[PDB]
Order: sequence, then C-alpha cells, then structure tokens
Amino acid sequence: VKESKQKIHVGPGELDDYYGFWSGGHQGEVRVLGVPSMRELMRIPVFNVDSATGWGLTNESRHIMGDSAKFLNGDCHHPHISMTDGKYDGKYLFINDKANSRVARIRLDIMKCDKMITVPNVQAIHGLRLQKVPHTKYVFANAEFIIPHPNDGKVFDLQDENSYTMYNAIDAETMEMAFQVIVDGNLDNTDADYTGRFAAATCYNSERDWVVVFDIHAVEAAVKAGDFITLGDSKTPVLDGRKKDGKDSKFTRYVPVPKNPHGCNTSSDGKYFIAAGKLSPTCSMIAIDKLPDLFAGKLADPRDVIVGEPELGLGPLHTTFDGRGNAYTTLFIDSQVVKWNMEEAVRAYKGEKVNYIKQKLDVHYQPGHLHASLCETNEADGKWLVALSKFSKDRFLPVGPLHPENDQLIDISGDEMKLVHDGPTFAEPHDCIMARRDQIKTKKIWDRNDPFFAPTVEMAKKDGINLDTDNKVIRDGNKVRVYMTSMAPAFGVQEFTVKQGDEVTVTITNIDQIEDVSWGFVVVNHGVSMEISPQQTSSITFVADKPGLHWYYCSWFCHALHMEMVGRMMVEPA
Amino acid sequence: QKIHVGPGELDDYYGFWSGGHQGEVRVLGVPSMRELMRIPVFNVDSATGWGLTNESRHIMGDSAKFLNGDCHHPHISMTDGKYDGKYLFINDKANSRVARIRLDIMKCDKMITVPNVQAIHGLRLQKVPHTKYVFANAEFIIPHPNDGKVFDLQDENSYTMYNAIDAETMEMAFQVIVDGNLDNTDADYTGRFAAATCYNSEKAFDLGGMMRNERDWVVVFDIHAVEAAVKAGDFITLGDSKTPVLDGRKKDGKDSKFTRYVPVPKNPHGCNTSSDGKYFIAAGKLSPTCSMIAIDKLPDLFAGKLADPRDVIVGEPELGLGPLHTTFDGRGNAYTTLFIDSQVVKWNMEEAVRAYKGEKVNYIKQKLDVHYQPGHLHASLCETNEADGKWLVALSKFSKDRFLPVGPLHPENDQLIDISGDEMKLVHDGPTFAEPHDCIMARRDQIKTKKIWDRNDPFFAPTVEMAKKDGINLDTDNKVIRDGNKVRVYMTSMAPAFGVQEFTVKQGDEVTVTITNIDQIEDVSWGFVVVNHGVSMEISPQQTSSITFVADKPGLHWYYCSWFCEMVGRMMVEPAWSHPQ
Ligand code: CUZ
Ligand code: CUA
Ligand SMILES: [Ca+2]
Ligand SMILES: [Cl-]
Ligand SMILES: [Cl-]
Ligand SMILES: [Cl-]
Ligand SMILES: [K+]
Ligand code: NA
Ligand code: NA
Ligand SMILES: [Zn+2]
Ligand SMILES: [Zn+2]
Repeated sequence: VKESKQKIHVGPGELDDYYGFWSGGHQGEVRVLGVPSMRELMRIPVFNVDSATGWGLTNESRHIMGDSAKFLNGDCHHPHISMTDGKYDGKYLFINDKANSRVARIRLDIMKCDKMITVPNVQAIHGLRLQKVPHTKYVFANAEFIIPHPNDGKVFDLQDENSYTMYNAIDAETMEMAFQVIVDGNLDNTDADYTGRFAAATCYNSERDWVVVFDIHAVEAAVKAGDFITLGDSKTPVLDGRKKDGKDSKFTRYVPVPKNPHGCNTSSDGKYFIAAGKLSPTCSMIAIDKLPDLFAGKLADPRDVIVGEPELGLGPLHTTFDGRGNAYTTLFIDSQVVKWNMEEAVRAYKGEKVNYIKQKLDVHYQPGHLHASLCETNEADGKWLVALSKFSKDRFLPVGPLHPENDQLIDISGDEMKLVHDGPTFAEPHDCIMARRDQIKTKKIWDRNDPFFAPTVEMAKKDGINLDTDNKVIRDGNKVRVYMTSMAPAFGVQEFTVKQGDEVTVTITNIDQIEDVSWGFVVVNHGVSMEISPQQTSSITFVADKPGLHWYYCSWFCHALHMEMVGRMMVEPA
Repeated sequence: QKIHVGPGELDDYYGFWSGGHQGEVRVLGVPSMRELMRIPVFNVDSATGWGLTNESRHIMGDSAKFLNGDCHHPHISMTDGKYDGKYLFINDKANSRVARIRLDIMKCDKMITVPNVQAIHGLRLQKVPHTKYVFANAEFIIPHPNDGKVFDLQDENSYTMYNAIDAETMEMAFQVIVDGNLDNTDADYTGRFAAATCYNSEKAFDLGGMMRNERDWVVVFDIHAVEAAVKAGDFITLGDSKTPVLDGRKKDGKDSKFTRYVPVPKNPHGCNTSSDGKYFIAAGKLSPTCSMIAIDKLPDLFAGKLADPRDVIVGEPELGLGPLHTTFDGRGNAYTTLFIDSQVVKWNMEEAVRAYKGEKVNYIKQKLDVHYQPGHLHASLCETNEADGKWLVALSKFSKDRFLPVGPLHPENDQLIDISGDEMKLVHDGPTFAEPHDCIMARRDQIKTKKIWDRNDPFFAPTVEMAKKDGINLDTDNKVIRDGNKVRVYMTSMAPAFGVQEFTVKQGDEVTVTITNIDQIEDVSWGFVVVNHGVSMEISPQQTSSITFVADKPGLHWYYCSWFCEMVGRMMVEPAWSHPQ
C-alpha cells in the first residue's frame, strides 16, 4: 500500500520541481510552466508575433522564420523534448504548426525558437514526436490532409493516384528535411520506438483504419542508395510507402486497428505502440518486438502484432505511462482518466479472466491529451499526470463567451490517482511535456557568439562595427543603420537624424552583465518594439515615414530612472 | 482569509492585469492568481484572430497596421465612486492609444489614437458622478506642428497635453496643454478635479536635465473650468483634429484658469487618490517621500485664497528609498512601494499629516520585504469608496531567484499580500510575462458576463450590414457571392460541419469568409483556419466573424475548425493561366 500524497503548494521562496512546456494551441507560442505550482514562468514566441520581445518584428526572428514571417498565426499541439539514449537531454524542444505547415525548434538553454522549417509539398503539420534511441536524430511529423501532387490547380480530385499525404522526417540538428514517406490515408498522431528502427502513426482515412509502421532503417537504406524521387522544387528524398495492388512497400506495414484511431503512444518500457480507439471503446497494443518478424514476412497477418485490445470506456483518445507498468488513458465521452495494467491487458487478450482496470477518475470535462512526468523516456517516474480537458464549464469564474481549457494536475505517485489542481489555460494548449528541474540547464546571459544573432554580427562586421563598444550611425543612400550599446541609465545613441522615407535599422547590444537587467526599444507611433537581454544584440528595421521629432524609449523596466531612458529620432521632411 | 482555491472552488475576485509590452489584457482569478482569459487589444492574437479579422481591424482603424502595444494602466468604469463593471480602459504608450474593453463580452470594442500627442502613459477614470471622462497623459513633449521644421523642446510650441476621452463614445472630449510633461494621473470624488504628476518640468531630453529641478509638480485640473470654456467656445484646435484644445500653461507666472502647479519633489511618479477622497498622494521617487495634497483645499487654491501652492500640501511623510506608488485599504492606511529598498511600507495617512504640522508621531506601521524592486501596487477596491482592505498585489520588476531559471529573460514577480489584518503577510509569488505594470481587482459580484453573443451586437454590426447588401440572412444562409475578383463566402457553423464545405475561386481573388456560429450551447466556440494562408479566427456562440485574404496559390487548400474541434472544408483555386490575363 502506497499513498498519493505529494505536496502541491510551492510557497514564496520555494522552487518548482519540474518544468512544464505547454503548447500554445491556436495562439501559436510555447509556454514554460513550473510544476506542481502550474504557474507560467515564461512565454516563448514561435508562430505568433510577440509585441514584447519583438519576435516577428526583429530582423533576427524574421530571419529564422524565413518567408513564413509573413504569417501572423500558428496552431500548435504537440511539444516534445530531444532525447539521448531514451532520456531527455535538455537540448531542444520541437513543436508543430498545423495552420501554416511548419516545425519549429526551441533551444532550451536560451528558451527561444532558433530554427523553423515549412515542410514542403504538404498541408497541416499536426502529429509530431521525436526519435528516442540512440538519440533524437529525426523529428517525425505528420501532414494531416491529402492533397494533389502537384497542387497546381489542374487536378482537385482527392482520389486521384497522385493525391496523398506524407510522413515527414526532419533532421533535428540541421532543421533540414531528411525524407518523406508517401502513405495511404490521413495521418493523425505518431511515436517512435526505443531502438531507432521503427516509428508508427495512426491513420484515419481509408470498420478498421490502421496504424502504419515505418521501417526507418529501410527508408534510410533507400536514401543512401539513391532509390527515391523528389517532388516539385524540393530536394527532399521522397519514398513511396503506399500499398500497390495489395503488395506492401519495403518501408511500411499497415496494422488494422479500430476505429479512426487517435493517440499513438510508446510505452516507457519500449514494449508497445498503444493506439487509442476513439470510436472503438478500446486501445490496441502493438508488440514492438514482433515488428521485425512482420517486416521480414514471417507473420501470417498484420493483426498478429496486436497483443492487447483492452476495453476501457467511451472515447479513448491518448495514453501515458507511470513507469510502474500502468497506462493512463483519457476517456473523452465518459470524461475520465482510466488507469490500467498493460501486462494484465495482454493476458486478458489471450483469454485470461483478469481485471486490468485499476481506477477511473472523473475529470472536468472531455479530456483530450494527458501526460505523465518523463513518460516519453525510459525514466518515466510515475509522479505527476496532467489531463488537458476541453470544456471547463463551471470550474472557473465566468469570463464571457470564450472559455479556458482545464488542465488538471493529478498525483499518480501512489496506488490511487488524486486530482489536486485545476489550471485554466488559453487557446487550447492541447498537449504538454514535463522535465525534471535538473534536466534543463539555462543560460543566465547571452553568449556574444550565439547563432541566434550571428547574421546581425555579420552585418555589423561589413559596416566595420564592433558591437561591444560602438555608438555609430551609418548612412548608405536612403538606408540608415544605427548601432548602439545600451547600459545602466542611457541608450548609447540618444539622438539621430534621418530623411523622411529613409529605411532605418536600429541594432542594440545590451552590454550590462547583471542577470535579469533586460532592455527594450520602442519607437513611438511606428509599430517598433523589441527585447535586448544581457549580452544580446537585437535589431529592427522600419521606415521613417513621418517627418518631425519621434521619441523612442526603453520598454523593459530596468532601473529607478526607467521613465527617463529615452531618445529622439529627428526626421527631416522630404 | 482563504489563500488556496481548490478544484471545484471559484476565485473570490476578478483581477485585470495589464499585458505590459505584450499588448493584451489578462483576466485572472484572485486569490489563486491563475489566468482565466486573455483579451487581445494592441497585440495580434493568432487564436481569436484579433488583428486579422475584419471586425477587429475595423475597431483598430488605421492603427491595425501596428502589431505591438505597450500597456500599463487598466481601470474599471465607476458610478458614484464604485465600480459598475461596464468597461475597462487601458493605455498604449507605444502607439499612443486608449482602448475600451466591454466587460460583458470580455473583448476590446473601441480604440482611439489620441491626436497630436506621443506616448499615452498615465490613465485613470472619473469617479463621480460616474466615469464620464477617461483621463490620459501623453508623456513626451513634441513640436506643434510636428512637421520637421522645429525640433527644439524649448520652443514655445513644443509641449505635451492632458487628454480627456468621452468614455461612452470613445471620441476625444478635450485636451489641455501643460507645462512640463505628464506621468501618472488620478481623479477626485467630486468630478471637479483631476491631477497628474510631472517629472520633466525642465523640458529636457537627457537624464541629467530631467533631474535638475529640486521640485517638479503635480498639476491640478479644474475640469469644471475646462468644460465651461469648451461650451463657451473658448478653445483652439490643432492640425486636422476637431478636439477642443485649452491652454493650461502659465503665462509670465500668471496661472491659467484650468490648472494649478503644486511643487512636489522629485521626478514624482505615482498619483493616487485616497479612497476616502481626502488626498491626491504623489510618490516622490527621487525624493524619499510622498506628498499629500488636500483635495478639500483645492477650491480655495483656485480661488486665490491661498498664498502659495504648497499650502495645499498637508503631509510629506518620509517613507524610504524610491517611493513609486500608493494604494489604500479603506481603514486609513496607505501602502507605498519602495523601489530601491524593495519593500511595501504601510503608513497611517492621518498621522503623517499630523507629523507635517510638527506633531512628532510615528505614522509608519510596517515595512514588508518584496522580491524585488516593486513598481505599482494595488489593494482590492482601492480606487472606490468601497476599498475593502483584503488583498494587495505588489508588481515587482526583478524576480531573480524566486522562480526556476528560464534563460536570460526573467518573469516579473507579482506578489499577493494579505492585508486584512494589522500585519501584511506575503502569501503568493505570481510570475507574469512582459511586465504587467499595474492591475485592478473587482469583486466577483461586480462583473456580469454574457455566455452567448447578441445578434445585434455592435462588434459585428458592420458585417451584418455588408451581408444585407448581398441579400444575405446570416442566421440561415450558406452561399458564395461573386463580385468581380471578390468572393464573399457566408456560412453558418454548427456540428457536424461547416455550412459551406467547399468553394472554388480564381487565383488572385480576394476572398472574404464570414461565419455565423448558430449553435446555442455555451462553451461551443468554433474556429476557422485556412492552411498556409495566415488565416485564423474564433467564432463564439451567436457571433458573426469575418476574415479577408487573397487566394494567391492555385490548387486545393484545406480549411479546418481550430477551436473545440471532420470539421474541414476545401477551397479550390483555379490557376491564373486558365483565366483572363
Ligand atoms: Cu507605466 S509606470 Cu509606475 Cu505605471 Cu509602470
Ligand atoms: Cu531599460 Cu529602464
Ligand atoms: Ca525633474
Ligand atoms: Cl498521441
Ligand atoms: Cl500503482
Ligand atoms: Cl499612479
Ligand atoms: K523584468
Ligand atoms: Na529555416
Ligand atoms: Na475608434
Ligand atoms: Zn493532439
Ligand atoms: Zn488528440
């Protein structure tokens, strides 16, 4: 007998035990929470435009975003942390954008998005998860929607032979495409095994849909051999993982699974891909150690890799793991989390009369994703569970027609799940991920060599500027490039003069060394705003389209004399 | 007092937090300090489409071109010196705006760019007889006209102005030219007087210059005299703005009808009306004091019955290093942030005034350490004559080691403090993003929200009129209206499907999609995203929302329901080469 009795209060001066990384949902950002307090410590802009830091306005952010900087929106769902040997290594966080078909990488040492890619020749990146073993070499990303190839407006027919969607592999370290695998059907969610050979995804188009399993080794072998095509103007190797006249691809196997299956979750012992049944009141358990036989043609029926199909309740959507042998599954219709024992389910599937269900806990209301601490790793610790519920109804004060999501913290450390905290959140975060405090190591101040602003350092070099010291205004036709340091009471350049119509770039290097002393820069009535934290260089470009005197000021309260940290841009009329 | 709000319990107060440099307003529950909602205002919100939709860009006007704001000062409208829960107003220092939020729908419903000024900072509301005016400070001195011929702040036509906005119409009411500049502002409990601190009586542009004078001032406005001159036509106008402009500067040492200047040290910052209506209290900042202005001495001051403007000061308590802001428990105590000493100091106002008269008395009751460098602070109901003395939030700018490390950028630390007793007790550290400067609390029963939109709501009434020109009944119609290279899609939305599940256009067509959520259930919000076109918006129950974008890519393009949602559809774009060149 072990009780669930962890402390959930983090009082003043006490620190949280875990980091939580929440998807920002339809709002487009990533959020850092402290767990168990469930307080938001930081917002990391990704696909949104952030007025505060200037993400989406600065030259450094728009460089990372590339052409997709033209979009002001994103739709995030699935945040995941890079792994080495099946354990979080604290290097990167990755997240999808369903709205504009992107994957972004966040560097966890600076807590900023440092790379972003628009996945070519697909629409809507939804499902996303990382290779676990030997490390996160690939980011695996589902493109949800079937589209014509090419999508040039000659063919709109979605049953055309060249209409399909694809499974996507991004090189985690370079954030370039690795390869794409054409599949049958629509892709929903995906996960990876604990060896690197296999990955799997639920599919909902084309009484039984499937989980498609990928032999990533076979895909890799084909790419190395050059046995691939390319699509349109993308150099990405494209492999064909569809069935042809009933004949399987080398790259894929289609495992029949009921019914419009949704969640696709790898157990922390590495034994199972568990697909949540959604319309079927079941989960289906695929034995990963039977997949080699499946691909080698030693099994009579792709159904032979199914070793469990527990009946759990109405509307199973997602599954997580406590590392003790239990799975935890959201029941969307019954509005519960059900705790069940995986090996007992496997024995039940063979016909033994054993109850594998341990507990059903009511949640409020209509849970979608759920996440137990370290569940994506072989160190799953069985301490905390968050269930992310879509309808909060009366659980919080009314706030008008739009309601928050209810993210409920549940103590799973003992035999009985216990609901301990209701956390309201904005714009349907949908899913989250937790890490131990000691798995995350952050920088206190920036490195002057940081790649995040290395292109700005390069630009300064071409102008002969030492960013650590210089306060200079460079004139170049109708372009004006202001460079300044900022510290203690004043901007290093307190006034400058331009001509109406000039394109002004302001680059600021914060040379304060004290942690937490962030600077800001706002140009009044010009739509210009950005952050410059200690030892960072930030830059922003705008046109001086209004004659006269225009004030700029430091936005980030950094000193008793904050109100007075200002400068003047004087714009001479045309 | 209950500190922790368990599952199934509700908060006792609403808190409305400024979004700081991030530009939104945030709704929190107090005392849990959890964020219940975000209200987009000056930011572009991917989730609801604020800043992308036609309804939101119509409210923002020309300023819809800006993707940023910088807000500090949220305030709730009042009737007879008590919150009435109708509106929240807030400033934008970055692009010189004031915005109004309707507290029944929890959305920004009006926005104004204040003409002929730069940087709206200080903002507060008339209390009595109700919030007729929104008072807003423009912080920075600029030339008039600001056409690029004169840049000198010492020119006789370089100045800044105090701004009054009609709260109900969200049009300018008047502007008062002042000497110096403007920082924070508050209003009395009669409707006659408003007051603002000034830190730049020097009209300088550099740090040393702004600190030269031993005293700047709080400028006091006789609003009755301003209104009297407006109705008498005794005003001018600047540029193309019709806003009445009154001159509240001194001439050759002679006071204007509209203003008086009370010398106060030094670069004073906070300007806070006591809840009993007795004082404007200016926080001394560079001076380790607050200056207490007796509001009942102001009529005599404006009537020339006092010899020296300092005669309206009846207290100047020495409190500590860097006083910035003051709030009130309704028990006769004031609470002031000490930015340098990093404390909140509780002090008794009537004893501070006695000490000013020389009566040696210790008016300081407690100094509580906060973490670290507090700016604003706010006690529950402090801006009303119902100040209840229960909760206090101090908003500190350096959180240092109070939270887990999250990289070089740190959160702010908004600390909840129990003040219901004689001893202040720190109960909760609340990390927040992007520097909320200030917040405002309301009792749960002071706020009444709608669960479902009204079909005649002015928020989308222009969209209803557009639909009418097309012969469209929005509650029923699922139709595609073609008009040259414009395509206007109108659909209803309710489970199980979009009312229009596919439509075809020509490459380059300008497509407007208008969706009416005809579902009646509450919490059933719909969303709409067009993949790879940067298009996203919310449609809540009985709302009509619309968004306009160019179909610049040939081929098939999926759209889907984001919120609460298969619920998908297809836009088919015929290639330009198959249509007239
Ligand atoms: Cu803008 S200032 Cu003390 Cu209000 Cu923060
Ligand atoms: Cu930066 Cu004050
Ligand atoms: Ca001064
Ligand atoms: Cl999943
Ligand atoms: Cl257990
Ligand atoms: Cl104030
Ligand atoms: K800060
Ligand atoms: Na990129
Ligand atoms: Na307006
Ligand atoms: Zn999901
Ligand atoms: Zn899901």
